[PDB]
Amino acid sequence: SKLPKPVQDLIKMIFGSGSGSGGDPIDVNYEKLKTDIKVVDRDSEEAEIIRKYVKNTHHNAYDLEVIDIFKIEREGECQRYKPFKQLHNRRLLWHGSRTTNFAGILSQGLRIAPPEAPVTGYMFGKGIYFADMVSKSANYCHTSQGDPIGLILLGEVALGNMYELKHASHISKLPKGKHSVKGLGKTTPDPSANISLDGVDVPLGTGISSGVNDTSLLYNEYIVYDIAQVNLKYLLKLKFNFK
Ligand SMILES: O=C(c1cc(Cc2n[nH]c(=O)c3ccccc23)ccc1F)N1CCN(C(=O)C2CC2)CC1
Repeated sequence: SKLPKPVQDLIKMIFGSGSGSGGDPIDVNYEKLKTDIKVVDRDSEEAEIIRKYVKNTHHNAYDLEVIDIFKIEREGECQRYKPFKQLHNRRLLWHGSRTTNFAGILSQGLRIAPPEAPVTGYMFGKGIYFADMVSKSANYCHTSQGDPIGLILLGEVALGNMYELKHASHISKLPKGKHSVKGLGKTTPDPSANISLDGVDVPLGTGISSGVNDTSLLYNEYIVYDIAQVNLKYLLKLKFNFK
């Protein structure tokens, strides 16, 4: 395998041996992801922006520490995103998931739960859910004290005109001219620190009080209902440091 070590370690992490796992070399599993993966240089400004994003948008439970930052390009996704690439309000947002899902997530992308599934466990319907604060997303890694390494995505999400809710709707259907849902949290990143890569907003202000009174959520949530509104950009490998 010519692939860089961090990339090889990641491949190992999300496929894992044992059973029908004594088999399949690194490069074959990599090609299986239908994804280009490059290591973001630790010294890059890209890396600095991302570490600031992690550091600032994070209390109690565990301590997050970045180990590796990967730039990812899933086959065909950028071309799929073109419909929404010139739609106002695009943000770089977090998506955590458990490691065992990342093989599927990288090869198939993030997907909309099938229409037949029941509506419980979908606070804002069957969509793709993001956060503007890593701590929120990082709980969905379900990482343990025993294996305290986790994977979180950063995706460019084309939110457009948001539909702003303080409570669960449980439906996947938006009013006319709304393209996404913003779950309104108590805490929000400080807008005076938000910067703009590309024309994509990176909300890396330190968490402050949002002023929103009557609400269930500690943190904002963002939900889109069309896979073409998501363009995955980075994958972070994170050390969780517990108590
Ligand atoms: O985004 C979600 C999702 C995530 C969650 C949990 C969650 N997980 N991760 C987060 O970063 C996050 C942030 C804010 C709010 C919720 C989350 C709940 C309901 C959901 F439908 N997906 C459902 C599971 N996904 C799939 O691709 C499966 C195949 C259908 C990815 C898309």
